Amino acid sequence: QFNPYGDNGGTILGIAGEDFAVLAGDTRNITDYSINSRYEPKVFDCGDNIVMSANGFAADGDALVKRFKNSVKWYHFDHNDKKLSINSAARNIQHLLYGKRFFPYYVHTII
Amino acid sequence: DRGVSTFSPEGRLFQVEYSLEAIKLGSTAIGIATKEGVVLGVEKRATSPLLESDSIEKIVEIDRHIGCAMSGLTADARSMIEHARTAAVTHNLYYDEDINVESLTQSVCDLALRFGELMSRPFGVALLIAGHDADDGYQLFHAEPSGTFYRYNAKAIGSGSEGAQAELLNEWHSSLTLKEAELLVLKILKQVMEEKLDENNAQLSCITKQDGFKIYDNEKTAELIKELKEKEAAE
Amino acid sequence: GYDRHITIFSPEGRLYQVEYAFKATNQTNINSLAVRGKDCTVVISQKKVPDKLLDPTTVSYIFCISRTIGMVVNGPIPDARNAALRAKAEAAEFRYKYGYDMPCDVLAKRMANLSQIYTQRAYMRPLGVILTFVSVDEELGPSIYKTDPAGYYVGYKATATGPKQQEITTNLENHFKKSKIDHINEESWEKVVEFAITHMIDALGTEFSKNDLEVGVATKDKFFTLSAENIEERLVAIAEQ
Amino acid sequence: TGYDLSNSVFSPDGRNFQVEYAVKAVENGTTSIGIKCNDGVVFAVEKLITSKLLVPQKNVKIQVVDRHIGCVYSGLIPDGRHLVNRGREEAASFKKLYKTPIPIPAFADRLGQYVQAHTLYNSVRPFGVSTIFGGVDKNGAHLYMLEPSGSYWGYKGAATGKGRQSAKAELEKLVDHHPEGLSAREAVKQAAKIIYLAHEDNKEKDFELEISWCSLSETNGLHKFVKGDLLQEAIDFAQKEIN
Amino acid sequence: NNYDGDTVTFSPTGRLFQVEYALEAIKQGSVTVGLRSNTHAVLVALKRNADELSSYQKKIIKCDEHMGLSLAGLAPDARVLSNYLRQQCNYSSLVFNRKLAVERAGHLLCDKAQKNTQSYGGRPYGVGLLIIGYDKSGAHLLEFQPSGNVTELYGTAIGARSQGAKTYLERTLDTFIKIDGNPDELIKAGVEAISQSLRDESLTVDNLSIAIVGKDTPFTIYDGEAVAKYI
Amino acid sequence: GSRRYDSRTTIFSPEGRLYQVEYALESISHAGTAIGIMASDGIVLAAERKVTSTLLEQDTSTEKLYKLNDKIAVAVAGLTADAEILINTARIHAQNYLKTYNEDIPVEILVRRLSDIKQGYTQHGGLRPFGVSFIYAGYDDRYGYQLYTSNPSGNYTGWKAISVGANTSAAQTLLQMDYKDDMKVDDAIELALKTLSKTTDSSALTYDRLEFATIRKGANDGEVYQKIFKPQEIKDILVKTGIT
Amino acid sequence: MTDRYSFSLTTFSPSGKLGQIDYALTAVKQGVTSLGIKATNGVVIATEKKSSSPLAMSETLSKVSLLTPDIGAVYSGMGPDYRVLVDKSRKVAHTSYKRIYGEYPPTKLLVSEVAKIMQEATQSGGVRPFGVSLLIAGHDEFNGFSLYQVDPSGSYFPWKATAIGKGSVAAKTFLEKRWNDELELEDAIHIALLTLKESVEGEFNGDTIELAIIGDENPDLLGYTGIPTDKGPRFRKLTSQEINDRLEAL
Amino acid sequence: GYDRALSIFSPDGHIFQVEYALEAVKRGTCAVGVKGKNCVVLGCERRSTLKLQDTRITPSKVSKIDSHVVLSFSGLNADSRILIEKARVEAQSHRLTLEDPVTVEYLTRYVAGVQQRYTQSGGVRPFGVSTLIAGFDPRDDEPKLYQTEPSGIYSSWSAQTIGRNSKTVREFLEKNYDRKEPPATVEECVKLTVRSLLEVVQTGAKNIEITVVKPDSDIVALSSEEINQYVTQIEQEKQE
Amino acid sequence: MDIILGIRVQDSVILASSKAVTRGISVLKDSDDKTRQLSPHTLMSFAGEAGDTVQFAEYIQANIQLYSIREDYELSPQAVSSFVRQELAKSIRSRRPYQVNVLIGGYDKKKNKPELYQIDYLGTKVELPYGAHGYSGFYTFSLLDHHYRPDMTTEEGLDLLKLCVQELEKRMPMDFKGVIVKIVDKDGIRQVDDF
Repeated sequence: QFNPYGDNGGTILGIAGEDFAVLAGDTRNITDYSINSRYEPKVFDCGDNIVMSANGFAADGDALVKRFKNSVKWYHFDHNDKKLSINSAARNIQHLLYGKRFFPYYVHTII
Repeated sequence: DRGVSTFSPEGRLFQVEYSLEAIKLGSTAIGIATKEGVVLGVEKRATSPLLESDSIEKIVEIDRHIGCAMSGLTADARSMIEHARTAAVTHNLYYDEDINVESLTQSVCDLALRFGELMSRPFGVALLIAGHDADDGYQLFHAEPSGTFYRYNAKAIGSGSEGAQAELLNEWHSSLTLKEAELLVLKILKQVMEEKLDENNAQLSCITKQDGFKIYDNEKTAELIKELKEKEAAE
Repeated sequence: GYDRHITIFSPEGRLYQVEYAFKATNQTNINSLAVRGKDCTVVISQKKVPDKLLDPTTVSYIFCISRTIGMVVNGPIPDARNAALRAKAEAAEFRYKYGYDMPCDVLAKRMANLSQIYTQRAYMRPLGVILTFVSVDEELGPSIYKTDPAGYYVGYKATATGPKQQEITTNLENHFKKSKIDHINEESWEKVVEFAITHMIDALGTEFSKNDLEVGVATKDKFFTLSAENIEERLVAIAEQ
Repeated sequence: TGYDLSNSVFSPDGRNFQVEYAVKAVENGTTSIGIKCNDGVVFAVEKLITSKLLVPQKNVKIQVVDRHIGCVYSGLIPDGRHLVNRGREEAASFKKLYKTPIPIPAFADRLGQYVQAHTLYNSVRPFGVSTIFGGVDKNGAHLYMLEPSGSYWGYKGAATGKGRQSAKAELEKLVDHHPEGLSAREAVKQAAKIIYLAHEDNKEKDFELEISWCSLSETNGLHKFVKGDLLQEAIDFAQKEIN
Repeated sequence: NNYDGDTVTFSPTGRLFQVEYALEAIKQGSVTVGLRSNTHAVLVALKRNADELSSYQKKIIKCDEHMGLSLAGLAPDARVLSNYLRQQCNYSSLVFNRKLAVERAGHLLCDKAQKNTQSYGGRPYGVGLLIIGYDKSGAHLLEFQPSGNVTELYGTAIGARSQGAKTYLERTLDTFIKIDGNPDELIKAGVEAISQSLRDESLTVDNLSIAIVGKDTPFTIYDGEAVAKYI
Repeated sequence: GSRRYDSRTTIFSPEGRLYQVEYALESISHAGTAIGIMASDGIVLAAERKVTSTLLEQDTSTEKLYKLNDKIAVAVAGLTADAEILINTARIHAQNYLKTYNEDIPVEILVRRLSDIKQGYTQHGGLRPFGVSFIYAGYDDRYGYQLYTSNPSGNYTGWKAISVGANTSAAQTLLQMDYKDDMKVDDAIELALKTLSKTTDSSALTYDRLEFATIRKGANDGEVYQKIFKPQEIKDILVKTGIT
Repeated sequence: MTDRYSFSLTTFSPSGKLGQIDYALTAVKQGVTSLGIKATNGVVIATEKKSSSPLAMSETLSKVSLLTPDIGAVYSGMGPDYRVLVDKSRKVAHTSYKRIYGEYPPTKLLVSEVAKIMQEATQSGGVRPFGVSLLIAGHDEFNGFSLYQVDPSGSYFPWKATAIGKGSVAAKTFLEKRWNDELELEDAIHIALLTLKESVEGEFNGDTIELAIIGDENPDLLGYTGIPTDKGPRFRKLTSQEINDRLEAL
Repeated sequence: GYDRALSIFSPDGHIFQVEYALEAVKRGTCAVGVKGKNCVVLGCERRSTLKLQDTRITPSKVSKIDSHVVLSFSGLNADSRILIEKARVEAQSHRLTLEDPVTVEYLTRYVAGVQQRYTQSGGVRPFGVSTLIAGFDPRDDEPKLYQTEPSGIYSSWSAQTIGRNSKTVREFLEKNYDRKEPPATVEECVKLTVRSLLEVVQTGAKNIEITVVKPDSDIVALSSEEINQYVTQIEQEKQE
Repeated sequence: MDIILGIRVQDSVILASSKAVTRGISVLKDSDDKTRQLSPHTLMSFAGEAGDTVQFAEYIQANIQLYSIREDYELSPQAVSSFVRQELAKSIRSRRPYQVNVLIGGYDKKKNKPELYQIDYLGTKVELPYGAHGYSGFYTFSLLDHHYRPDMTTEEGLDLLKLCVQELEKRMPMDFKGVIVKIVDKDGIRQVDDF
């Protein structure tokens, strides 16, 4: 039977300072016991000073990042170029994820 | 007959133009924007003395930071308000923030041209949308059934509008206090109204950053009416 | 008087749009004729190519609906082709559904039923065409069945259609009064084609070159159209007698 | 009367006046032509230069369908684009199911039926274009012209627009003077001559010439726009003939 | 007359009056100008108010990072058509990782406007658009008419008294086309162009709207104090 | 488009009347009269057939009087074809109610739903209204015997005695004159036939131009019987009251 | 596109008339005369075969049609409208009855279904009424023989005998003089032929007249044997030869 | 689906189909609502060109929407059944989700919203009905009277009338109703209602219906005799 | 849910229904009222799947109340029971069937008779002198087969019902936290507070 999920491995890490925040992630991408890429970045600048990573099943990770990036674009189009605050980004990403509640994005997301 | 979405030879939509005539028959609604807040006032205009005037609801809350006044076929405004409220609350659910007054106004105006052969005719009501957001501060918008909205420092709509607007052209300045605006709305309403203005046939409201949108009591507006009459007599 | 614009009854119980669609029939100014032999059914039609820039091989009002059925149209070519595509599709589906080739008379009935619908339903105009269907039916034999914008249809011993149809019709009537039979008592289709052209010539009072005519011939298990040279061969045969 | 106010209504003549009115829109448009040749077809069109501000070579009017068919039209330009967009959809579904690229006669009827369908109902408008089109298939070259009624025929040469009569006369001479056939490269030149000669009926504004072709030998059976050296050569040939 | 009830009707001389009446709404609209060089494309728009108490109706809309337009006529119809362009540009990016060619943007608008001119119940869009962009073949300017007709141009203008600016640009053609690698000069030429369409009113700070896109410049709009430089 | 040919069946006149409903009522006023009379021990239905021909088959015929269920019947004035459409809906509705609740449908509930269907054709859909007026005669254990009438508007009312179709104005006056509350079925039968005889547009009222029915509790103990009169039974009842 | 005619094309005029129904009946008036007579042991339905051309084969055009083995139809008015009504009628006798009860519908009910179809063409969106009046003759076990007339409105009336179309007024009067309740089928056929001759102008023979009967079961026309309960169709079309035999003793 | 925009704007800015729907209301039988200090009374005219009626089974002019709210109307009777049905269904739906019966204001707001929807939907005509909606909110003793009309506007009234000659009875109520002192009892309120109808009606026989709503689902319809006593008493005081 | 009982006597229908609502290893409530009043003289108890029970009960209650307000009339207990059966009979072939078992106790005012209907989730309706749903029946039916008489008073019915609760409290595995007892008669529906 076709299994629509896979595990691309890797790990990510986010820490917040008083006037800064870091979002780190290794660049290794795998399937089973093989390496697909030694350098495949999964931490992205999404505009409005928001960095995002969706780690787990890369196809879902990429799809989510792609949708959120597109969300930021339209937020500007619909609300007079207003900056998307991190708290609003968070709330938007919740809806992106929960919208696929019964067929989930198989990822841990950190912004 | 003829199509509902037909252009005139002068390049205008017949039904939109005709709905603008319906609005001119409506009761007067005036809005003035200050740096201390936006004031919204309306003429209630009870058709008969037996009608309980406080049940006339022509000033309405959209959200805590956004209020609205109406003029024309007021029954048409109910679904506009219902949409506005949902748009406002929905945006808060999706983004954990207040929706911009201009974004709200653009959302309501998106319903407007959704008629043809979608609803069967344009709305027969104009809206004054008044609110506050952190980006552009206090704002007043005139929303028309054409789908067009203009930002205004002050604006009158309805039967007494062209006279009241000419008055608002002389009276408005960029340093009006909220109290000054309140009195000005009362003064100009009294001028264009048919029956003699009092606390029962006119209503005041305002939106301030601090306390949000508030419709005034009949007791509060009565005192502002009294303060106004005393000030005009005082020179 | 909107009763004249759509297919509803006028006070006198008439359908003007159907009537006017009949007048559209003659818009091409072309006459057609069908006759039956013993083994075959021959249909002929005038071919008028006025413009010198036209490719004459693409100007045709005779259509091969199926391997066994042919159809000539009297009326504008857009409506004519509209009918021909539907007929082809209908005949193809019939075969797939019912396991045997659609008879000429059944296809006629079906197309006539469609035409009837346009005379009753308002959003659909009638097609300004008269369709003549020809075959050699495996049960009924040589067959001519004809449809009009009213949705009427009937089988024929022979038939004609077009502006000068009445002249051709009586000409044929007078022959069958004389011969006392329902068909052309001839063995080869070649001579039945010759009969068809001969009796068209007499009735119309005109002479034809090989490019003034169009000929469809239905035999058992196939309907085919003739080339210019096939017709020329036929014209020579008539002249040498 | 009032028979002319609604599409699909027969007049007492048996005519559809709304189609005939669409034909008026076509007669108003610029001149376009098609010349059939030895192993292919050539298309050319008059592009009125309304203003100096028009970017030359950059408002392309001839269109390709699939990879082997070319289309040009006169009248309401948007209406022609609609017809080509359908033409592309028809051709794609033919190639999808049957593998082989759509034959020109097959493609001609696809457009014909579609245009004919817009004469059947009062809720649509007829097409305000006559479209000249053609290409090369397994049976050689074909040229067609399709009119608002849905009527189309195969053509040796074809012309439509404001200068259709001028162009037609010029086409007829070629047919008479070349019974054996015209070469693809020759036809390109002739097209340029005819468009220039048909421009006399639209001579207020000067124009831009646009030519394309499909030829079994010259373009390998595929539709290609005539550009650069071949175009300037064809323009010069035309210029020489008007003087 | 009898043939202007709807878009689906042809007049006896082959005209579509509803489309012509839509065209008329553009003529009443406030003048907007479009011009380009080989490195940049520039929109300039005169904005219109209801009175001295009202804002000035925004004429320019961004479509993508490399594309945008200006409007003259029914503003809600421009909002529909811009939104369509935004999606089309967006689709191209998401599906093909490709920036929508300004030419394709024209073809898409043409076909969207066309469909509203051949069916019953609909109406033509009542707005004219000037689309500018910078893509893989350089800078571009398009003129959209709701008849469906889209036209690529070095420069143009639509709206009331657009003929002044259009004549000026026709004279200035050889000069402004070679304003390469200089944004402020290309804008100056556009601001002088729109000045040929003014009557009794002159260009003020809350009156003038300018947009620019080009080789090393995303589609950006200038209002308020940012256009004071050009008065 | 098709707007051109739209009659706009569901609109108001400047006076606030529904054109098509008014015109449908005008159509019904030319249909053969039908009378309903409610007595204390039953209901009479009487209706006049539209100008008969001698070669009409009179016994195997039904035009005016139809059976909805064992306890309810209707008299029809208007287009018969329209009436059957409605009668079949009514018949199915009655069965639905019985299938749902295991009790025969109360007359008013059936009359309301049939009247509601009519109402719909006057407010939405752009279709012509049904050109039919019904007289409902029926029994249920809540109100006992009941007469109702509905018309193309979808408005229905309850009656002690009522007429529909032709000459209602004269017929009603006559019924108003000789009706009283303690009346019995056999008295009502007479009144019905007498009224038709005086309001008829024919020369003389005969058995072949009438349909007749009674709804009595004249079965055996606490149960209701529907009697659709046979030709000969109308011939006899016409003699018994001395009309012929 | 799509049928935008979702509104009624038949509507009430101020006087009360339904214009299109009236006009449809006018079409039926223009139509060629057809008639039906009910005997004690059968029914006859007849009509003139108006040939459109002498080159036409009028046998290929059937005005009298079998609907079920015990029901037959004839009409006056528009042929094409009748033809599709027969198709629809034949199908509805199966879908709404045979496929449910395993037997053919009784005449009154099939008639009822056809009348429904014709009623709906009087009220539904974007259609004119049918331009035909039908005469449906048939038999069934519990009602015996019966004859019905269905009009464009959808109204149907049972008849002992009647005519419709061109010379119906005269034909009906003729049928009133000759009809009694003791007519045998052969006496009804004889009167049918007499009545038709008045309205027919040209040739009067078995090739210009179409005539069918509802009578006894015809086991020879069943096409199979072995089931005692199946005894054959009561509908039969008289042959061109069978008509001429009766035209000699006329 | 039938799509035609039947309710549209005319050049002067009127929606004629809505305005003509008001004429249908003006043709209907007079209906009046008067609210007292502790009650609302709904009075309704019944035309007497209809003798031989059966008043047991004939649809009553005042309908119960729930056990605590009532609805009377003026205009097309058939139309009013559709409004009443929807109102009654919403009444039960409200009790289901909110676990509380509708307020009179809410029920009225719903009924008016339905009416408004029929003024800008395609393929429908407006309701030829204006309604008087009266009752008491759950656990509340303050009387409530509302009025709706075809356009969709609704409002609260101390006393109001609709239907034919409603302008005459409104006149009467306008001088005979004191806002400072509403009819202090049931008897007073019924009388003022009966008086106002007698200005327009004819005979106070089987022409007047009176329904009395009191707090906590206390609704009762008066019989002929009960009403006749008010008629008799009013006429004797009049001869003065 | 779990225990619902019903006893029809001479003049009344008595319904007893367990008060516990247990989820997992916790008794979440011990005062739950597993009954709805459909009309003044009709009461329905219910037991089955969580959520499904109350949802179905209130849905039926709304429909009967809607009917009441439309016709100004109370449906008979037989009529209501047939409506409820049909709704369940529909439900059993739905994408997700209501898993609810009901008892309907009513007093027909036209007949002056008490009536008790047992309907299961499949839509299996039976009129009974005494009824039970679930495992309760396994102890109460035999008990009532012995002690029940058709002419018992409401008081005798209540004592007979005490005997049933007692047996269930002795032999049933689960603590159902006692019962709420309600009586349906000519004067309507009333609750016994001390049981």
